[PDB]
Order: sequence, then C-alpha cells, then structure tokens
Amino acid sequence: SNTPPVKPGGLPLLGHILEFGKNPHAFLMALRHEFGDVAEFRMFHQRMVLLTGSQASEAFYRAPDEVLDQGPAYRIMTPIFGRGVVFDARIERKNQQLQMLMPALRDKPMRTYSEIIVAEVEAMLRDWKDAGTIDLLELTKELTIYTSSHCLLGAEFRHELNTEFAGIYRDLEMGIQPIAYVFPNLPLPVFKRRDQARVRLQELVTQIMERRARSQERSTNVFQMLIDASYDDGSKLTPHEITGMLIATIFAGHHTSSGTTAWVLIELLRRPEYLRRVRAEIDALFETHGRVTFESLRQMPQLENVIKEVLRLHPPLILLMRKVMKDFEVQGMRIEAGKFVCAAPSVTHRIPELFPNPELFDPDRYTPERAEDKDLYGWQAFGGGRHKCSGNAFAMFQIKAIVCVLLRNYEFELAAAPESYRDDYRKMVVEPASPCLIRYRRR
Ligand code: HEM
Ligand SMILES: CC(C)=CCC[C@@H](C)[C@H]1CC[C@@]2(C)C3=C(CC[C@]12C)[C@@]1(C)CC[C@H](O)C(C)(C)[C@@H]1CC3
Repeated sequence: SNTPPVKPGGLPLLGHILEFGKNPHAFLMALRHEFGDVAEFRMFHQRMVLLTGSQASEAFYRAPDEVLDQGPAYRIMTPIFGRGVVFDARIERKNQQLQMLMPALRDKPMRTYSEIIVAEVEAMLRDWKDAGTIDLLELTKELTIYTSSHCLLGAEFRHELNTEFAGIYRDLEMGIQPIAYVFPNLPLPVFKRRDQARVRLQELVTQIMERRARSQERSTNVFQMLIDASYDDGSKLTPHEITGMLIATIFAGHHTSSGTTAWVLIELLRRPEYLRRVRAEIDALFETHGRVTFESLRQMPQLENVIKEVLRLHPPLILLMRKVMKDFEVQGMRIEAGKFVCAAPSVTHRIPELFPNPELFDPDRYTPERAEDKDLYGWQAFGGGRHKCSGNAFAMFQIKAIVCVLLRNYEFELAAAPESYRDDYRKMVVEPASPCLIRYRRR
C-alpha cells in the first residue's frame, strides 16, 4: 500500500546517525513532531521506522516473533554478553537462559530480599559521617550492584565484587553506543575497552569457579546453580555463557535502575509537597511495622506512584527495536521486511493526548485516573506484549526498598540549583547528568 514518510537530510553513507547519535531522544521527538505516529529514518544503510502513540506502540508490542524479532536488532549486546548468550542464541537456548533467573523472582525469595537490601544500604551508610556531600548517581550505581548481586546471584558472588568489577561493568556499559546498533565491532577505543572488560570478567569468574570446586563446600545459590547448570539437551553451560548471564543479570538489576533510583530522590527534593507525602507513608510503616518488610513495601501507594511518574519522564531504555522479518502494516502503511522498527517510551510518554500536560510531574497513577493501564501500549517504560519486562516486580521493589531506607535515617538537600538536574540524553541508557551532587544529615 502506501509506505512510511522518510526523513530528509540523511548524509551520504551515514544517514541520520550523526543527528541521531548527538541526542537520540531529541531526534526521535523531532521525528514524531514532523511525521507523526510512523516515521522512517536511516542509521547508516539500516532503514528504521519510529512507532509512537497508542496504535503504533500496540502494533510493536503485540506483533508475533515471526514478524518482529529482537535478535538482529540487538547484535549490539553480543560483544557485551558474549556469543550464544540471550539475543545471539537460538530461541530454545535463550528461553532456557531467561528461565534460570525466573526462580529468583518468585514470591518466596522476595521475602528474603527486603533484609538483604537494607543490609547493603546500611553497609554503605556506616562509612558516612553524620553530615556531608556525595554524588547521588555515583552512589546509586555502586549500591544497585551490591543490591542486585546479593539478591539475584547470592552472597557468594557479591563477596567478590571489587573495584576491578566496578570498572569492568562501566567499560561494559560504555559498549552501549548509537553506532553499535549497526556495527557492534569496530576498531574503536570504547569497543576494545568493552572487549577487554569481558575477557577479564570471564577470567575472574572462571577462577572463582576453579576455587569453588576445590572448596566444594560452597553450595546453595543461583550462581552455584549456573556453575552446575546444563540445558534440557544436557549440554553443560560454559564459563563463557555463565559470565554472559552474570553480566546480563547485573545489566537487568543494576544498569536499568541506578538512574531511576537517583531520579526518585531528586524529584521528591524538587517537589517537597510529594517528599512530605512519601516521607509520611515511610515513617507510617516504620511506626506500624518494625523494620522494612516485603508486604510493608507492597502497601506504599505514594512512593509506588512517584516511581511510576519518574519512569514516565525518565524511562532509562528510550529505544526498543525489532528486525521486520515479514511485511506488516500500521495505520495503513506497509513496513517492508528487512527494515527495523522502534518504540520510544521517552517520546510516547510525552504525548499530551495520553498524558495531559505531559511535562508536569504528577504522580496521579494508582488513582481513578490510571494513565498507565488506560492503554498498556501508552505508558511503556517496561515495554509490552510477549517480550515485556519480566522483572518489573523486583525492579519497583528494589528502588522502593533503597529509597525508604535512605529517607528513614538521612535528610537530603540538592547541592545545586533544582533546574540544574537534567537527563544526559547523549546516552542510550538515560540517567541524570554526569556530576549529580546531594547533601545528607542523620535523623
Ligand atoms: C526500572 C528498571 C527496569 C526497566 C526500565 C526495565 C525495562 C525493560 C524493558 C523496556 C524491556 C523490554 C525490552 C524490549 O522490548 O526489547 C525489558 C525486558 C526485560 N527485563 Fe527489564 N527493566 C527493568 C528492570 C529489570 C530487572 C530488575 C530485571 C531482572 C531482575 C529485568 C529483567 C528483564 C528481562 C528478563 C527482560 C526480557 C523479557 C523477555 O524478552 O522475555 N528488568 N526491561
Ligand atoms: C540473567 C538474565 C539472563 C536476564 C536477562 C536480562 C536481559 C533480557 C535484559 C538485561 C538488560 C536489558 C533490559 C537491556 C535491553 C533488553 C533486555 C535486557 C538485555 C536493551 C537491549 C533494550 C534496547 C535498548 O536500546 C538497550 C540497548 C539500551 C537495552 C540494554 C539493556
């Protein structure tokens, strides 16, 4: 039929990659503003269709895996996780790799996690000093590594996390580059450093495994399970695969969540009217319950909603992609096989027909309004359809647990001008800007 509007101005051989890569959010916003719900642009030779608003986002999330696939779209992750891991695997092996974390997400170990997160938060706070100034993002990133390593991989893997590990995960994270969606292997300094980080991490996990074999005393874990893990065909998981799934599991638990946990604290200090309501329902469950339980955090609607609104305005994953395997239509336009197709939470969340006065921070979420369930394909920080986030329960839990432990025994103040705090829209995993300072004081 008719086909999508293609954006002009594409440089020769590079398409819009230069414009896109400077500020991906800004590019995608401008593309929707110009051409509406379905708009094509080029990343080098790759023809990309931005799908925005409810109807087009529905087509994206609801498409069968035989028409829209994640695999070719996410080659970027192959040099990070390793060959044959998640998206670089056959489906049957991918599903089995995802199924080996699912046990850590069940009701039973979740009662366990509340005490581990508090332990970890207090562990970093003991070394503090009564009043001072910290970088909120630098801390939150470090904290979510300990928090997610301990909870989902166990105390055994958490005991070895060091500075080498800290740098290794920053080098791995820096592998996520606008150019890397198209050409994930290039003779670049950012790529060599990610490759070196992975090789090094695989050497340290292999050594930790050699040791656990000699001791042979250590057992009872999710990491131990991986070490002993085989596929349903009885193939043994290698050190390479195990390393890949430890990386994937910290990307999931830590890299998604560092920014959005910083933002919750920033956004409450910016709007002290919501700080007072959140700090009320925290102290309220500090009073009624003893310490922070799991059911206590499940019944915290004020905080649940500030996180929900933080995710509408600061969705960390701003570009979800599929390769188009079979021609399909949206709003009566033929998106041809071989093209790629994109969802943009950052931009769909800012559509005024879906979120009246989009740029206003208003946590009217669990209220009669219900702007998030109004269209499961509107609000989409966690995606939608078959390949929706399968870890949202733990994600929301982890940041709740962290913030209402921080705000229960520290007073916070923005060390700079409240408007100074912005998102670095130069990254694909969007977090607050580079230097992000804050001040504290015990209660
Ligand atoms: C606020 C933090 C988080 C955000 C914003 C987030 C966002 C997302 C999004 C947008 C996707 C879909 C990507 C796509 O459609 O291609 C996704 C998938 C996924 N997320 Fe998360 N996530 C978060 C935290 C977590 C955590 C903590 C875990 C695990 C503990 C996790 C596990 C997963 C998994 C396994 C998938 C793949 C789903 C599948 O293909 O079956 N996420 N996440
Ligand atoms: C322990 C295991 C096997 C868990 C599986 C975790 C993965 C499915 C998650 C971890 C990080 C994750 C959320 C991510 C993404 C998808 C799902 C991932 C890979 C993607 C690739 C979505 C598209 C984004 O543009 C971007 C490239 C930033 C992210 C990176 C992190």
